[PDB]
This record gives sequence, C-alpha cells and structure tokens, in this order.
Amino acid sequence: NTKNVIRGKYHPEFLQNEVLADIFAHTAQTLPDKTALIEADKTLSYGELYQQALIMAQHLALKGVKPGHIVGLWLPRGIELLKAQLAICLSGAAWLPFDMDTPADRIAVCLEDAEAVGMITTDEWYEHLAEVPQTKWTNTELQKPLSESVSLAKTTPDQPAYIIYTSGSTGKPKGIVITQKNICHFLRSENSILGIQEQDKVYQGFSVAFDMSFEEIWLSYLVGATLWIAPKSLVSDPERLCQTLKQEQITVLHAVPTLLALFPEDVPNLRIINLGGEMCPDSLVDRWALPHHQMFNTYGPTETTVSASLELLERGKPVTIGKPLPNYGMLVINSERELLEQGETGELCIFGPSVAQGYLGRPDLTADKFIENPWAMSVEEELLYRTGDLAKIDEFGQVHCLGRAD
Ligand SMILES: C[As](C)(=O)[O-]
Repeated sequence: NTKNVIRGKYHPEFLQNEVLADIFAHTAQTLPDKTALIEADKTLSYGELYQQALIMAQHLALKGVKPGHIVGLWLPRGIELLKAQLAICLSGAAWLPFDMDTPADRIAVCLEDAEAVGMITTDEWYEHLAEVPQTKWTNTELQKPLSESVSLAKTTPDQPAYIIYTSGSTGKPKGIVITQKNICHFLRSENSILGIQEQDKVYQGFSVAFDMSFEEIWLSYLVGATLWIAPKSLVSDPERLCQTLKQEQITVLHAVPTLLALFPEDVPNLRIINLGGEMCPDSLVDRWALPHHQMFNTYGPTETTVSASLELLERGKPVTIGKPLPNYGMLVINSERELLEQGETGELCIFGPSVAQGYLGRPDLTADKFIENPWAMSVEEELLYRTGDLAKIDEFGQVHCLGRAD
C-alpha cells in the first residue's frame, strides 16, 4: 500500500482500438445534418465537412500521403483550416500545426526536422513560402472534383496523430510526437469529467498550434457539438469577445485565466468554463465560480497529451491542480529516479496511456525525459514523463507544484 502514488479514476473502457478518423467518422455518420462549424455567417454540417475533407484526403493519397506521414498545416483561422486538419487526419497521416504568425524560416526548419512529406496552405499564403523546399499543396487544388474514388489506407493506434512544435521557439526544434492512442484516450478521459454534449455551442478561439485547440475542436467532434470559429480580429478584444459570446449563445468556453479576467460582464449562458495554461487566481474564482457556471482548471504538459489533471473551482475552496484525469497518474522522484515518500519534495512525474511517444529524432533527450516506471501496476503505466516541476503530495492526497527544478 502507498499514499505516494496518485491515480485518476479507473476507466479501462476509455482505451479502445480506435484512431481519430474513427471518432470523427462516427460523429459525421451519426449526425450528418447537424451544424459542425460556424465562421461568421457561414455554416457547415458534419456530413458536408466529412465529405469535403474526404475528397481532400483522397487527393492527398493520390499525391503519396499514407499512414504515418507528417503533413504541415498553415492556414488562416476559419473553416478551411479545420477542414484541412481533418483532411490530413482522414488520409491516415499526422498533421504538424503552424501558428498563423509563424515565420517561413521556422516552417522550413520544422518541416525538415519532422521529415514531413508536405504541407497544406492557401493560394494567398503560398507565395510567402519561397524558402520552404518541401512540397506545398493548396486547399483549393485538394478540393477539385475526382474522376474516381481513392481507397484510403487505415492508420493504427501506435502511429502519430500530430506533432507539436512549440510556437514561438527560436531554438533548435523539438517535436513532441502524440500518437492516435494518446489523443483518443485523452479525449474520452477528459470528456468523462467535463461533459461536453451534442447540444453545446463551443467557442473556437485557440490557434491550432496550441494544445487547448484540441479541447475546443476534438472534444466537440467527439460528441457532435457545434464550433463557432473566432476571427483574428476578435481574439485581441476581450470586451468585444465578451459581448459576442452572449450574442451567439455560446455555452462552452476554453481559455486562459488572463483572458477571462478581462471580461467586463458575466456571460450567463456559459455552461462550462475550462481554464488552462496557468492556475486560476482566487479573485477570478470568486468572480466567476457562480451557480450557473461549471468552472474548471486543467493542468498538464504537452508531453502527456493536452491535459493531465483537472480541478473543479469553487468560491472559498483553495485552488489546486486537482486530481489526475482518468487512467492518468502522478508521482514524485528525486534526482536519481527514486520514489519519494509522501510529503517529500521532488520532481513531479506523470504516467498513463497518454504519455507521448517522445521527442522526434532526439532519442537522448527522450530517454532523459521519458523513463521506465519501476512501480507500474499495468502495461499502460510503464513510462514516466518527468515534468521538470517540483512538487509534493499533501496529507490529503493532493499534488502541489512548487515551481521549476531550474
Ligand atoms: C540529437 As539528441 C542529443 O537531442 O537525442
């Protein structure tokens, strides 16, 4: 028995023999006529989005894209960006998302490092990529009519689903490889607690280069909710966003605390508020943890798929990172990879089926940061990711972070 290893709830049913394409295809075939995406006054249904992304995927297959390949993604916020992401997904390949403000040289170095077979962009933005050697396709040319149907090879759970390169890093590139298994499990695990529903209308304001975009997009895809895609102009105007959320009857908001703290008024019809990025300050909890709001705080590194722990915020309750997500787990070690007794301070480590494959093409660093778990109780717990954060375990079984080890 041990009180120095904290586990999320035990839900083995969240580990299915599935890939992202299966989740989306299920939703699209089950709710073909429900609105999936909204961009300004433009709407697209799940069935329409599915068929268009399928045509794009068949075009990708004709150009040589196959399961396991990596395809870049660089488009403006809107419907075409999400459709291109889905097109890459349905072809069986993994996508490399680039923020809208990524410089071309950074795109080049990231595509080279990932050995990407190509990337998708727009006709307008195509001109800005003279220095990129890799093949570049436009969303327009991938949407032309096909003369005959192309069969798409299926990807498998062990294959990559996407690779995250830290947007805004000028240092040597470090690609984090997330597998289909990682992300499918994460989606089911976190939604078992958040509870995004088909009736929800979800704000989509994060760039696809950031983890929380998944919580906006794919959680929605999981249950068939509708996405309202914010334009670039809106993302920098908190008052205007606060009003837009009311006018459009948005019910789910994923955001970071600093953005929420800049809202002048309450947005009463927000069912769910998921705050990632940083721990929520007490004043903001007192301001927004109202009876008609379910206010959450998610913590977790990119290397363990989007999020690793989740806390329900409530007025008067001190803020913590909460407990691990279902089937996730956390423990604490010292400088020499030894399990610490409850109460002692050390490096926080995370395990579970959502621990990433590692860093792309950097096996030394991967082996230094992804280590064997001598205390695993199942095959899904055999890999610890070392967060680099100091932490200790409360006398109440709660993890408390204490800054960085450096
Ligand atoms: C190429 As290396 C030392 O980051 O595994």
